[PDB]
Amino acid sequence: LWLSGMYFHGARFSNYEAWLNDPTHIRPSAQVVWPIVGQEILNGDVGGGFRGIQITSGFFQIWRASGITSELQL
Amino acid sequence: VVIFHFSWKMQSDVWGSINDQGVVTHITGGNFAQSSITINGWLRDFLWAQASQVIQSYGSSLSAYGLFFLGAHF
Amino acid sequence: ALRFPRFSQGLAQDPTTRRIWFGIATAHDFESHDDITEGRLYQNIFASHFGQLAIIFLWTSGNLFHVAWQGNFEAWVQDPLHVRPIAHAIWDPHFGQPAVEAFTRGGALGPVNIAYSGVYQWWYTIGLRTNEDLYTGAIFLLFLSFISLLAGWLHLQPKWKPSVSWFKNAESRLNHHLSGLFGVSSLAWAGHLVHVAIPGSRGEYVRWNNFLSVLPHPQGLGPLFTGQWNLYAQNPDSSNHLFSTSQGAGTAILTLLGGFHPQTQSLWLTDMAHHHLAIAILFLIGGHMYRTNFGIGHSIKYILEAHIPPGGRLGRGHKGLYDTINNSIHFQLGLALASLGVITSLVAQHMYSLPAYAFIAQDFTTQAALYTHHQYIAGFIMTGAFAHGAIFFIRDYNPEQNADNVLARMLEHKEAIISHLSWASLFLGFHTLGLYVHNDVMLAFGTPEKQILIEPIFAQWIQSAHGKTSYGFDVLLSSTNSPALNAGRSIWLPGWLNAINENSNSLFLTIGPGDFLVHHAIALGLHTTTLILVKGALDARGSKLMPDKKDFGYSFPCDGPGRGGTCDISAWDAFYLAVFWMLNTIGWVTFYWHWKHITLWQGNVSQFNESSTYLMGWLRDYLWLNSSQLINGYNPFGMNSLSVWAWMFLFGHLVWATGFMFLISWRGYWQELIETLAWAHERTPLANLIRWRDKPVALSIVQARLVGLVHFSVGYIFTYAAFLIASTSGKFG
Amino acid sequence: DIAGLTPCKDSKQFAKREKQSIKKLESSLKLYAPDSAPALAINATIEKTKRRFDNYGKQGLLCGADGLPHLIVSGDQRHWGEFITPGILFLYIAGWIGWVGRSYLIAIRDDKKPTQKEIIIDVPLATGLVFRGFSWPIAAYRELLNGELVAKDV
Amino acid sequence: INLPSLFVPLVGLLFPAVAMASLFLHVEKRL
Amino acid sequence: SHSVKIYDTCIGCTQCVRACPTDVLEMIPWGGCKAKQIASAPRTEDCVGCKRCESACPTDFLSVRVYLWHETTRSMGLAY
Amino acid sequence: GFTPPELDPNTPSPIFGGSTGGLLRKAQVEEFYVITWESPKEQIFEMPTGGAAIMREGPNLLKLARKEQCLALGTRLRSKYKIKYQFYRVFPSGEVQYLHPKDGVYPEKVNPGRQGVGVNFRSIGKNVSPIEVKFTGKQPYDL
Amino acid sequence: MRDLKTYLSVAPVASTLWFAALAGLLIEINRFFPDALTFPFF
Ligand code: CLA
Ligand code: CLA
Ligand code: CLA
Ligand code: CLA
Ligand code: CLA
Ligand SMILES: CC1=C(/C=C/C(C)=C/C=C/C(C)=C/C=C/C=C(C)/C=C/C=C(C)/C=C/C2=C(C)CCCC2(C)C)C(C)(C)CCC1
Ligand code: SF4
Ligand code: SF4
Ligand code: SF4
Ligand SMILES: [Ca+2]
Repeated sequence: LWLSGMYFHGARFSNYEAWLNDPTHIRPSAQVVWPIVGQEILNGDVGGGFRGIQITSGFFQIWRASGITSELQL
Repeated sequence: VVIFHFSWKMQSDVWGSINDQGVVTHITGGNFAQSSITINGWLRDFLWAQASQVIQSYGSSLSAYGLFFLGAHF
Repeated sequence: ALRFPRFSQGLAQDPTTRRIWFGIATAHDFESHDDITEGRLYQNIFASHFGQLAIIFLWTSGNLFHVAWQGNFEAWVQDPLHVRPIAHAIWDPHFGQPAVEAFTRGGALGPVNIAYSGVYQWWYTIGLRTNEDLYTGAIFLLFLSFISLLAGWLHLQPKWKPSVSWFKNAESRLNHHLSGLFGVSSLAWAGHLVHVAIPGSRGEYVRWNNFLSVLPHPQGLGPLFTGQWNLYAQNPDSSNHLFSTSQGAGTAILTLLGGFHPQTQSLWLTDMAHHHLAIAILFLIGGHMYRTNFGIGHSIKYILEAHIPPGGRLGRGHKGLYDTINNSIHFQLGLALASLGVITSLVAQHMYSLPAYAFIAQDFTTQAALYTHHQYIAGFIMTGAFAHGAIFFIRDYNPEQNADNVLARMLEHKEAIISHLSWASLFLGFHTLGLYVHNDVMLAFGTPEKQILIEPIFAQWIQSAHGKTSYGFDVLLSSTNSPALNAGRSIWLPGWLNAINENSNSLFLTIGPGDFLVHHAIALGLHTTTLILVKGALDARGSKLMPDKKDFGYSFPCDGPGRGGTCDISAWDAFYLAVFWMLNTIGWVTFYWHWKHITLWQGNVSQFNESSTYLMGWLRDYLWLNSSQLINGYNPFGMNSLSVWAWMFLFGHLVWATGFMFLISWRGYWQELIETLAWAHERTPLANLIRWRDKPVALSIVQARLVGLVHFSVGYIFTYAAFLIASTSGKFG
Repeated sequence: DIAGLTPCKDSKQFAKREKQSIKKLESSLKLYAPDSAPALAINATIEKTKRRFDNYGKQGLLCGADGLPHLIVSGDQRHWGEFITPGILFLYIAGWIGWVGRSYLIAIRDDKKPTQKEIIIDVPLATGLVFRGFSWPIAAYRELLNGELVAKDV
Repeated sequence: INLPSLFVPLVGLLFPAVAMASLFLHVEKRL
Repeated sequence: SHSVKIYDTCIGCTQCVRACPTDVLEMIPWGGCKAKQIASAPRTEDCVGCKRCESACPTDFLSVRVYLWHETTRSMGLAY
Repeated sequence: GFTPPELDPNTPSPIFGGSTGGLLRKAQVEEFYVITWESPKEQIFEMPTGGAAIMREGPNLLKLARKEQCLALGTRLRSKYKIKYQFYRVFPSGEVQYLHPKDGVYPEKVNPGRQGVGVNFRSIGKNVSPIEVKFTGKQPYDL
Repeated sequence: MRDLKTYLSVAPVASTLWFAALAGLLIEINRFFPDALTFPFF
């Protein structure tokens, strides 16, 4: 269940394709927050026309090394 | 102690930015070879110096890290 | 006996190292020594009091002598604002050449320490000018302490030792201590201020060889007896007056102005002379209350027994309190410690706002050191007062002789007291922490205006009632037609209103929301510490978890693992737990004081006013910010004069940390480790030829709690003192 | 005014703070497509920030030298909205909670296995009891007058 | 001739040695 | 030597006796209860101060009390 | 009145391989203990100090440095196995002193030949206050 | 069903559902009336 959650967040709430286009300028991030009490400030500029929380799981690197190019595969 | 050693040594002798001539400016200019030999060096050059980033996190998208810093202290 | 310790037979027969440890830690517990009577107890107490007096006098004369010998005094009196005072010389063969060059300050010829005790300003204020004065003073104090020792010896033989009947004579002792120890002493100090200090602050050098040749006033002692006392105030020192010069000096010896001296920013000397004279008169008159051999006066016991409210809301009132106070030494010690601690922190609060010594208001780190020192001492004294209250309740309390008086009725509704103390501390803690965390989140999300700042409007209103005119409340003394402002408008209100409405001193600093939040942190600290201590005192004689605690003593390990487990069930354990909260609350107090003043001394009060309302502000703008010079005391590029603090700062961190060991790791672990160490030593060649004489044992349970607490507090004090003195001394402002 | 503070609507530091706040968000909106999801979200919070400052101005809050809206709790009637009416609301809600809990505890105290009804809530009884909190003030007043709120015998 | 040069070693080195030797001798054997 | 006392509330259950590691306690005849038995402590010079006996006492309050006192090498449980 | 059994040296001791948990200098200079039992058969039992030993069919005599260790081994022998044991205390003199079971019957079984030692004829709530025994060498519980 | 109703009323589950409902209520309230430092109605 944890793995499927990771993959789904990379599929739906990520900037994985933008990062795939330019890896060393875009910051990977696969989690966004809801604008409830001003916490949306945590949705920082991670580049790629995307605002989220920069992740450190190294999942983007795994997905790139496995050959995953679209979010349909995720 | 192990992770502190790793982090300081990496930020001091490996990581950093390369440039056009091949001049490597590291995150800290080899401050591990001369400052890590006394405890005052760890308290000043590692914790006090590196700690400034997290303290100034408030008001930006890294604010959650500052909040967790203080909450974990608590 | 036949072994150290001899006051204890049970410990002398202990074959383990424990005998040594405990032998040291029960040396002054006279009531638990073998073959103890009441006469022995009282006489030993008297003698050790004399010994403590000797120690005090020796210490203060050591201070005087060292300031005179290796000091800086004569140079300092010439320019008090532009030279640092020297405490004593340094001789350390472990020092290096750059350290020798770095520590030679103050115009000395070698490495010296800079004094922060403030003895230079104190001795300068009272009249000492040359090194010969300090030498005479030190010699006189050596004489005094030698005589103290002589008296302590003389009152220990037969032939001179007093009877317990003498020690319990309360009425006469109170008569003498009030009228003589407080009254005549204060009168004599007023005499010194009038004869030596006030002239000394006007140019004249009155000393022993000429003081019978100098009038303190142009019309000496005429006004006093003719009744015309006002003549002793007819010409005060003009407000353009250099301190120890006659430029702008007057002739008044007593007055009531209220302000500060404009040049020194401290109280007028004539004001202090008048104050001591007045309170001397008060003590002398009030010391004739109790009845002695002369057939008039009061009987304390009768006054106590006569104060019982009809309607019986107080039970039997104070009936039987005289005998439970007079016969209990721990009750007396608890009362003494309580009053002493309260007036100690009163000293701390009054010495920073109303400075008495010349040029001490401009020496900032002396001010900070004095305040913090006295506040920590007051905290320790308060904790001791409560600890001895508990010890009294265990050892000297007699329930049937105290039937239904205020003491027994305190004991019998302890649940209500404890539960309400706990409610108050829970409320304060919940809401103070909640407001701080709310503010912290508001500022983390980048929205400053979404904070919950509460204006301390009651304290601001009180400040307005004293004459401050920054909040626009217009109450007494900041009204204009009030009876209060009109009635003292000509005596002290001019100087008072001028000093309070000045915003470069510390007399009633301006306060804001940060002051509100931190004051409620202070209130929570006080309430929780008193909760712990009061719970320990009222539960000392027994509780529901152990109903027979009283016959186990004041301090014991636990009552085994049965009935759920009874770790830390003593009253000593309650004291042990309360010292942590005392340290924490005094820490909050002194942090607050230091930050407020360190931002006021830089003319940057808005920095505190704005960053004090969230805890990231305290961490970053106070701790992390003001700690750069201190930790840079020595670095890979050399060291400077702050290095000794940079070292001590780390020292205090080490000590503190090892205090955690004795607090977390428990006895069983260490005992088994020690036993395998013993095996190892006995089994090895060339070294089993050497044999110990006490079997090594792990520390006791209570002993370990004590050692850990000592380490914790020593580390605490040392690291905070290092930080405070280095952060104020580095900026010197 | 009270405690030397000034009406935020007429203060200058309060405005300066508002303009500065609004300024930084506008910068975040830039470097992206003018009508993009992130840009639309940034706009939304900009309007939200403007509404918060105007709401603060309208409600008549007091601003100090930092421009932060200070709260007066002395009891001044110009400021009951800051502490006292929210305080009465809180006391009402907290009395509701405590009274419902106490009512429940008393009701379940009579079974043989009362701890069973504490580790496993009787939700039908609880839902029968929850709404007495609505009248908890009158009930508690009449219970104190009756003398049955505080246990005698203890 | 410099008075610290004499009293700081004696009080820091000699005196604790003498005092601790004597106090160990006194504490660690039976009378 | 620690001091162990037995109080007359003893119901003579003997659970404490069966609990002590060093054979300090004993069962002796009596007449104040229905077991005609009560606990004695004739060998407290071997008591280690473990207080297992108190955790085994089912009375309230306890009927067996251990007051720790002067320490011996027997009392400290030292094998060296 | 139950002449205690006298210690019989030459009684064998269990088959042990040696351990660093055995006797020490205290057994040399102050005292040690000795326990004996009788072993219906040769079996393996856990030593109260180290690993496992083998009790011999016939008399077993084991020397321990602590009385508590002896009683632990005795309890284990008495209820896991069904074996009756007795232990003694030996001084550096060469004296032995029969220790347990003192009067032939285990202390959990009441015997009509025992006197009361340290029994107070009152409930624990009726001890005097410490103030009542101040300055006299007595303890409020020793009363 | 009866036993499922029982288990759904055990203390941890009862309290998590209660606190989730309370959280939802407070979240929505502050979503409609955001940035509220006072009571501005009366
Ligand atoms: C930062 C450390 C810390 C903190 C926060 C506390 C806090 C507290 N101590 Mg304590 N104490 C400490 C260290 C600390 N102590 C240390 C080192 C010692 C020495 C051993 C002591 C010794 C001590 C004693 C002896 C006593 C206390 C007491 C108290 C309570 C005082 C009442 C109060 O202030 O209301 C509340 C204050 C708080 C800070 C509580 C805030 C926590 C909130 C509620 C968290 C909210 C949860 C939130 C919804 C999310 C939870 C996360 C989730 C995973 C569940 C309080 C909870 C006294 C007491 O019991 O009061 C009656 C008491 O007697 N303390
Ligand atoms: C409690 C007062 C006190 C204190 C804290 C100090 C502290 C110090 N003195 Mg000092 N001293 C004092 C009183 C004091 N003195 C008095 C009254 C005299 C006679 C006027 C001297 C004469 C003196 C000289 C000549 C020298 C020092 C020096 C020193 C420094 C080096 C440490 C040392 O050698 O010990 C002190 C050495 C002594 C000879 C002191 C002996 C005199 C006192 C009264 C001894 C008291 C011992 C007593 C039995 C124990 C008291 C109990 C308690 C203190 C534990 C040190 C900072 C040395 C220095 O200058 O360092 C750079 C130095 O050479 N002192
Ligand atoms: C006028 C003040 C005063 C007086 C006369 C007494 C007198 C007494 N106290 Mg008391 N006490 C006081 C204040 C006072 N106290 C204060 C302020 C506190 C709060 C800290 C306490 C807390 C306290 C407790 C908890 C206890 C006593 C006890 C006692 C009794 C025995 C003390 C003893 O001999 O132990 C021996 C003396 C020592 C063990 C001191 C050596 C260890 C100290 C604490 C370490 C010193 C710190 C370190 C060396 C300095 C730093 C090192 C360096 C790096 C700078 C005795 C009658 C004990 C008692 O028996 O109750 C009846 C008891 O348990 N007191
Ligand atoms: C007029 C007669 C007289 C006088 C002068 C004294 C004086 C004294 N007695 Mg004594 N006594 C007397 C009669 C007298 N007694 C009689 C008749 C009896 C028989 C009942 C006794 C029985 C008796 C006993 C049993 C004891 C004393 C003790 C003491 C000493 C108290 C301890 C101390 O020095 O603290 C000093 C106190 C002060 C300096 C005044 C208090 C100052 C307050 C606390 C604060 C001051 C604030 C101010 C800002 C300070 C400036 C600080 C700045 C300068 C640094 C003291 C010197 C104790 C003792 O002997 O110790 C050795 C003690 O044990 N007396
Ligand atoms: C900073 C605090 C601190 C310190 C200094 C120590 C130190 C030590 N711990 Mg400890 N520990 C701590 C915190 C600390 N612990 C805490 C908080 C816990 C709770 C979890 C524990 C739990 C713990 C356990 C369970 C054990 C230890 C053990 C040890 C010892 C390890 C052996 C060793 O390192 O030898 C060397 C000593 C040091 C490195 C300390 C510093 C030595 C200084 C720098 C030398 C200076 C000498 C100086 C000249 C002395 C002369 C001064 C003169 C004036 C007298 C050691 C002394 C283990 C042990 O016992 O070892 C066998 C052990 O099992 N610790
Ligand atoms: C345990 C115990 C004990 C101890 C106790 C204690 C420790 C206590 C305390 C306490 C405290 C610590 C207290 C305090 C206090 C204080 C107070 C109570 C105060 C006051 C005051 C006032 C009333 C004021 C007034 C005024 C004036 C005068 C002027 C100005 C204005 C004003 C208002 C400020 C004893 C031994 C005894 C007994 C036993 C038990
Ligand atoms: S303090 Fe130690 S011996 Fe006492 S109950 Fe706690 S864990 Fe057990
Ligand atoms: S303290 Fe231990 S050895 Fe002593 S009687 Fe109690 S259980 Fe037995
Ligand atoms: S457990 Fe308690 S009540 Fe039972 S026999 Fe032992 S001492 Fe008596
Ligand atoms: Ca002022």
